[PDB]
Amino acid sequence: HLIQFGNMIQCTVPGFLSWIKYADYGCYCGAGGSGTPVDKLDRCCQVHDNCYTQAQKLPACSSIMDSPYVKIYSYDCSERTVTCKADNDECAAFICNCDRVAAHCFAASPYNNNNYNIDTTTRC
Ligand SMILES: [Ca+2]
Repeated sequence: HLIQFGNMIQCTVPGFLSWIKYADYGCYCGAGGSGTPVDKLDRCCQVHDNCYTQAQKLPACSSIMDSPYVKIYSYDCSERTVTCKADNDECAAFICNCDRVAAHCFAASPYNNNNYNIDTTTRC
């Protein structure tokens, strides 16, 4: 669930920026995505998008399109590290890993303010 994804971000990069700073960034962090990723962080989002597209195709998710957005999974946070618990079913587990990888990718990427809330219909 997107709400959990938000908490993961709070897990890997504590006390830096609010969730909204990674919700509308570059050509990929935020509704839809197209063009070339403006930077490494944007690149994290591009992969996350694909991951979500893969979840919708994954047989384990029964073709329920909104699965990666609302499906509730089980994860853990400790020492700024996120892990997906084993008590997750196939679909939930895949979605959890999509977010897990993204959260860690964000934390390992520099944040460029000039790429926040940009005009996608010009830079993408
Ligand atoms: Ca997107």
